[PDB]
Amino acid sequence: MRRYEVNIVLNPNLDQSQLALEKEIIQRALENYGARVEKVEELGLRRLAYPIAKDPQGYFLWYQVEMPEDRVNDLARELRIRDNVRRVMVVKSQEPFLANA
Amino acid sequence: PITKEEKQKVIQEFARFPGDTGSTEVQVALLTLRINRLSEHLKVHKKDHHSHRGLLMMVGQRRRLLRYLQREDPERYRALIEKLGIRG
Amino acid sequence: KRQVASGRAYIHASYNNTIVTITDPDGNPITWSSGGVIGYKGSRKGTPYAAQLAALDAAKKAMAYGMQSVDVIVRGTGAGREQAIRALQASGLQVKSIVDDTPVPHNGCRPKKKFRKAS
Amino acid sequence: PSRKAKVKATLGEFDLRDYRNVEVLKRFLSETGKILPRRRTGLSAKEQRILAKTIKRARILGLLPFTEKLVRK
RNA sequence: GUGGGAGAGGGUGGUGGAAUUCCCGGAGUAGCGGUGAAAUGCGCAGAUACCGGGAGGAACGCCGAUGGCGAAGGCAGCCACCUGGUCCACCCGUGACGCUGAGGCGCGAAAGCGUGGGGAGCAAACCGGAUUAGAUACCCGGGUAGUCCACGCCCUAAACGAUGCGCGCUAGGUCUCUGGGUCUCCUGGGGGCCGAAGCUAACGCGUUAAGCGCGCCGCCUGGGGAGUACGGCCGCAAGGC
Ligand SMILES: NC[C@@H]1O[C@H](O[C@H]2[C@@H](O)[C@H](O[C@@H]3[C@@H](O)[C@H](N)C[C@H](N)[C@H]3O[C@H]3O[C@H](CO)[C@@H](O)[C@H](O)[C@H]3N)O[C@@H]2CO)[C@H](N)[C@@H](O)[C@@H]1O
Ligand SMILES: NC[C@@H]1O[C@H](O[C@H]2[C@@H](O)[C@H](O[C@@H]3[C@@H](O)[C@H](N)C[C@H](N)[C@H]3O[C@H]3O[C@H](CO)[C@@H](O)[C@H](O)[C@H]3N)O[C@@H]2CO)[C@H](N)[C@@H](O)[C@@H]1O
Ligand SMILES: [K+]
Ligand SMILES: [K+]
Ligand SMILES: [K+]
Ligand SMILES: [Mg+2]
Ligand SMILES: [Mg+2]
Ligand SMILES: [Mg+2]
Ligand SMILES: [Mg+2]
Ligand SMILES: [Mg+2]
Ligand SMILES: [Mg+2]
Ligand SMILES: [Mg+2]
Ligand SMILES: [Mg+2]
Ligand SMILES: [Mg+2]
Ligand SMILES: [Mg+2]
Ligand SMILES: [Mg+2]
Ligand SMILES: [Mg+2]
Ligand SMILES: [Mg+2]
Ligand SMILES: [Mg+2]
Ligand SMILES: [Mg+2]
Ligand SMILES: [Mg+2]
Ligand SMILES: [Mg+2]
Ligand SMILES: [Mg+2]
Ligand SMILES: [Mg+2]
Ligand SMILES: [Mg+2]
Ligand SMILES: [Mg+2]
Ligand SMILES: [Mg+2]
Ligand SMILES: [Mg+2]
Ligand SMILES: [Mg+2]
Ligand SMILES: [Mg+2]
Ligand SMILES: [Mg+2]
Ligand SMILES: [Mg+2]
Ligand SMILES: [Mg+2]
Ligand SMILES: [Mg+2]
Ligand SMILES: [Mg+2]
Ligand SMILES: [Mg+2]
Ligand SMILES: [Mg+2]
Ligand SMILES: [Mg+2]
Ligand SMILES: [Mg+2]
Ligand SMILES: [Mg+2]
Ligand SMILES: [Mg+2]
Ligand SMILES: [Mg+2]
Ligand SMILES: [Mg+2]
Ligand SMILES: [Mg+2]
Ligand SMILES: [Mg+2]
Ligand SMILES: [Mg+2]
Ligand SMILES: [Mg+2]
Ligand SMILES: [Mg+2]
Ligand SMILES: [Mg+2]
Ligand SMILES: [Mg+2]
Ligand SMILES: [Mg+2]
Ligand SMILES: [Mg+2]
Ligand SMILES: [Mg+2]
Ligand SMILES: [Mg+2]
Ligand SMILES: [Mg+2]
Ligand SMILES: [Mg+2]
Ligand SMILES: [Mg+2]
Repeated sequence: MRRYEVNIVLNPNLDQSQLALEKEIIQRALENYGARVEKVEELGLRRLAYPIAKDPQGYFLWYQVEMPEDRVNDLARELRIRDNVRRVMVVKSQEPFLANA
Repeated sequence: PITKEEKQKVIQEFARFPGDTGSTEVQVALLTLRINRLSEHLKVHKKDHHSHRGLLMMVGQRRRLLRYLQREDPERYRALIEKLGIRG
Repeated sequence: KRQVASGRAYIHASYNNTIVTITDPDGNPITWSSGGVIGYKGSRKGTPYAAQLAALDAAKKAMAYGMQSVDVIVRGTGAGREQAIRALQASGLQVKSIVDDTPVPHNGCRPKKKFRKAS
Repeated sequence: PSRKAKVKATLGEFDLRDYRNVEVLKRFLSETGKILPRRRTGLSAKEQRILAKTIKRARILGLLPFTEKLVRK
């Protein structure tokens, strides 16, 4: 049981329906792999520094979660199945390291 | 890995008395836990040698401690082996 | 015959030759020149003067399509790079900007022995 | 000798391990997409070593460029 | 033991962008390439240069260093999982349980070998072009094994600090990585430089000793013949000891 952070970048062109469906599958797969959600930050569409999947922008999701370590990899795989999901990055959470303090 | 609760479980299990973290029995026990963990890690990942060195060093340490116990108090030695189930 | 009137100028420079490709804003080429297009044949293509002649030639060929303002793109490290630049600067063409696009790998491929003591 | 400014002294209170914050990290990148040296950043060994990893993390997400085109010249 | 720390230490899976080559499309024309100078070569079946899309293989730019880790070989994009080593603080626990280590066992760059796969770039052999008195070379155009992956062999090296391991003692100055602390500074571990005493044939070494000592292992005994011959062991072979 460790605390991670899930970054997901998906298609910015999504209408509210398809978007809702993608997030539904995200929550679904999450509960399937047993990840408790501590909080969520939806940053929406932002302008990428380089083209990803030929599209100049992307829609962002950030989930701070806690899940059994053993299945984390096995989770990420699933999250990459959907065509609409172009980026997945899972990071072990870390205490913030301040500079110039 | 090896969580603190497991460590305390085995320590309290093999402790000669309350508060004893350092006795030969405790050390051999802890080492044995580590050794088993590592070997089960090495049934897969058999191509990882750097860790296998670690396994060698731990094994050696355990053998030396057990030898010491064997010298001082053969009763506690046989007891230790019996509870741990070493020597094969 | 298009009448583009604004476009890009690519400069490919190496210690051997310098060649200039003038394109529309989409990157599709219009005309081009080089040290070989001018009467130079051998090593003389690496000349700064060669590069000047080339740049000027491509520019004059671009006047024929009636072009005025261009963007310059520099690739390669070789002689006569800045000479081709200066050439284009006033050819009668207006130079809107200069950029060095020279591709540098993140070290993918093993260089030839000539270029080695690197990766 | 980079006597213009040190990126640290030109900045306020901030978190180095945060890969999602662009408007700060961008200051640590050159005219090109390259990570600045200790001379320019004015960071320390530990700090710089963390900064690198967070920058790369941001790059992969698409928040920061791997490389850029050089203006002027 | 408890609590903290740093790290390219190792194994498995996944993944990101730059570049090269090939393919597809657009646009576009007489050459590109390469050298001291050239030629072979490629190009009117449209090459070079430019934009767009795709496939594949290999290596990870900046960070990056005189830096870090590892017993050595060696280790560098990013993420996750498994896992080794190590340092500091507290003075908690055991109570000499230690050091070394013939033989044994395991690890061991590159090249090389076996089976299967893969093959973008590079490239022994080889095919050409030049140079040259010749050129079985340097330079140029190609190119097979190989380089890459899995499994199994091989056991070498300028495998280098040309400095076996451990412990104790013997001025300091300075730079640096990483902890702790009354945080000008003190204290501890690691990496560098200059230097006290001392040592050394000299160069140099000098708290990271090549100084002063103790323990244990390995090794040397003039050069060539020769790391050859014979024997033995090991190896599919090359060959190794
Ligand atoms: N090679 C793993 C690396 O682990 C890093 O993180 C490593 C360190 O930060 C961390 O240190 C741990 C920690 O609990 C704390 N600092 C003290 C502890 N003794 C350490 O654990 C250590 O000892 C144990 C055996 O006892 C080993 O199993 C383990 O590998 C080692 N890190 O343990 C981690 C695993 O070794 C980073 N993720 C990255 O550099 C990389 O993935
Ligand atoms: N970066 C992946 C690495 O893969 C290693 O092992 C992987 C690679 O060594 C090996 O090569 C695979 C190849 O099988 C497969 N047919 C194609 C694939 N593109 C390759 O993967 C890798 O190839 C090389 C490294 O050799 C890299 O240059 C490349 O970026 C990477 N994609 O395939 C293995 C997995 O099947 C280790 N797990 C670890 O170093 C790391 O995760
Ligand atoms: K010709
Ligand atoms: K070093
Ligand atoms: K002297
Ligand atoms: Mg997908
Ligand atoms: Mg030992
Ligand atoms: Mg030429
Ligand atoms: Mg690592
Ligand atoms: Mg590509
Ligand atoms: Mg074509
Ligand atoms: Mg050719
Ligand atoms: Mg060819
Ligand atoms: Mg022809
Ligand atoms: Mg021909
Ligand atoms: Mg024709
Ligand atoms: Mg054809
Ligand atoms: Mg091409
Ligand atoms: Mg392309
Ligand atoms: Mg292919
Ligand atoms: Mg560097
Ligand atoms: Mg070292
Ligand atoms: Mg070395
Ligand atoms: Mg005490
Ligand atoms: Mg007592
Ligand atoms: Mg030993
Ligand atoms: Mg031995
Ligand atoms: Mg070997
Ligand atoms: Mg090899
Ligand atoms: Mg082979
Ligand atoms: Mg084969
Ligand atoms: Mg070649
Ligand atoms: Mg060749
Ligand atoms: Mg030849
Ligand atoms: Mg001669
Ligand atoms: Mg063969
Ligand atoms: Mg050396
Ligand atoms: Mg050394
Ligand atoms: Mg040294
Ligand atoms: Mg000698
Ligand atoms: Mg020494
Ligand atoms: Mg020895
Ligand atoms: Mg020891
Ligand atoms: Mg020191
Ligand atoms: Mg070192
Ligand atoms: Mg000195
Ligand atoms: Mg003296
Ligand atoms: Mg002297
Ligand atoms: Mg000493
Ligand atoms: Mg000998
Ligand atoms: Mg003799
Ligand atoms: Mg001899
Ligand atoms: Mg020999
Ligand atoms: Mg004999
Ligand atoms: Mg014999
Ligand atoms: Mg035989
Ligand atoms: Mg032979």
